[PDB]
Formats: sequence, structure tokens, C-alpha cells
Amino acid sequence: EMEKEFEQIDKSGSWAAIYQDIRHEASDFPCRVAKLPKNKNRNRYRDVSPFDHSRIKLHQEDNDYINASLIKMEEAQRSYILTQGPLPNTCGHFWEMVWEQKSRGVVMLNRVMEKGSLKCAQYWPQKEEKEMIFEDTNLKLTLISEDIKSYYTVRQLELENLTTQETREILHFHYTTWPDFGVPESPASFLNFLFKVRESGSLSPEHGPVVVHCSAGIGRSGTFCLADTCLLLMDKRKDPSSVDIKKVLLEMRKFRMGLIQTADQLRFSYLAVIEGAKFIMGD
Ligand SMILES: [Mg+2]
Repeated sequence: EMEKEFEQIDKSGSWAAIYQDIRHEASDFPCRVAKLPKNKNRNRYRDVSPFDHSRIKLHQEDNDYINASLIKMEEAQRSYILTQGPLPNTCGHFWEMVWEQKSRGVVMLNRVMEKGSLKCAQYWPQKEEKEMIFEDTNLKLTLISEDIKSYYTVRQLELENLTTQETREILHFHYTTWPDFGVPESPASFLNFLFKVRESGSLSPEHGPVVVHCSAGIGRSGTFCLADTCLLLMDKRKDPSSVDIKKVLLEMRKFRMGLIQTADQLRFSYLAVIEGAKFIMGD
């Protein structure tokens, strides 16, 4: 069981040590498309790049590049797209990816401004009557409704392909209370948010993969996917304590580098999975 594993690491304060073994053992694959000079302004951070083998391609002839990775968890029957927070010049590419991949939900785990700097472009409309048009990709985005809660906001958006005049409804799930420094003190509001995403149908296989992002698309975003997949595998398996968080995380790191950025985030992920196990074992 991992509940016991948690107490050992915490008793000996050896989280930084666990985290380093994960770093040394993580996969490394080429990211040649990301490092081409023509793509330098499509990357928010120089050291965070999608692997070539799992990167999402835009259906543009000119330049198909977006900093986004497909994470495929075969046993759990879950797929996720992890991406960076859009930049002023990639908002249109972001929504084009959502359209092309048939995603139903976008999960945002950061605020537009944190620590006094901009972490993400404001890529969705703030008022019903002021829609946004992305001229480069021929997409129109309208805010339909907005439900603000204490720890998160859910928005219904309408995405219209101006070329085909088709429209889809997209749900935007915005976790607004992640602290500027460190990790939340309790996983309760995080787990509540995760179960609301689940309940919406956005993670379900009838739809394209959910789009998940924070600023770099690896830290908070990694925590979200790791917790979801681990909890799903506990539902599925004959022996729920056969789920090894560390193994699951290394499998996900084959698809995008750097998932889980700090030892603090690793500890938090254990905590969320352990607490979430209470509700998945029928309570
Ligand atoms: Mg108003």
C-alpha cells in the first residue's frame, strides 16, 4: 500500500530524494521540431518542449507546431493533451487545436497573473456581448455563461468554425485558488474540482482528449493527470494497492518532459490520490 509508503518518506523527510530518482530515471526523447528557429516564438519557456513523437500537430500547411503533448494512458483508457498557457500570438493556434482534436473541456490550473507577472494570455471572453475572433485560424469564441465558485469557475463557451459555420460547446474549468508559492494545504478542493471535471463528461472517450494547462503545462497540469489516472486504475484493478504512483508518473513522462516540477508537488499528488481513494472504495 502507498499510504504506508507516504508515512515512511514523510517520517524521514526524504521527498527530495524520491523526486531525484524520478528525475534521473525519466525518459529523454528528441524535441527537434520545438527547437527550430521558426518556432522560437511559439514556446513560452526555452527549457519546456514537447517530444517529437507525442507532440500535437496543427492541421496547417505552413507551420504545424504547437507546444502541446498527447499523453496516452492505455490501461486507464484516458488521454490528455498537456499544453502551455497560450501566448499572445498562439491563442488562435490553441483554439484551432481544441477544434481539430474534438476536445470538450479545457482545464486551466493557473491565474493569468501570478507573482506579479503574466503566466498566460487572456484567451477567452470576459463578457457575453464581447466575443473574440481569431483571424489567423478563422474561429469565433463566445462566452455563454459563467459560474463562479469559491475555489473554481466553470464557463460554457461556444466555438464556431467560421469556415464551416459549425459550432461546438466547450467547457472551461478554471481552478483559481492554487497558491502563488507551494501547493494547497489540503487536497480537498483539488479533488472536488477533479470530480466536477469528471462529472461533465469531458474526460470520456466519446470526446477528444481534454486540454490541460498551467503556465508551462508540466507542474500543476502533471498533478491533475497523475491523480486522475491513478484513481481510475484503482477502480479498475483487482488489487487497488497495486497502483504505484512513481511508476505511473514515469510512464506519463515518456510523453511529456518534466511532469511534476517539485518534491512538494510529488507529495501533494500522493496526498490527493490517498484521500481520493476514500471515495473510490465506496465511501
Ligand atoms: Mg455583464
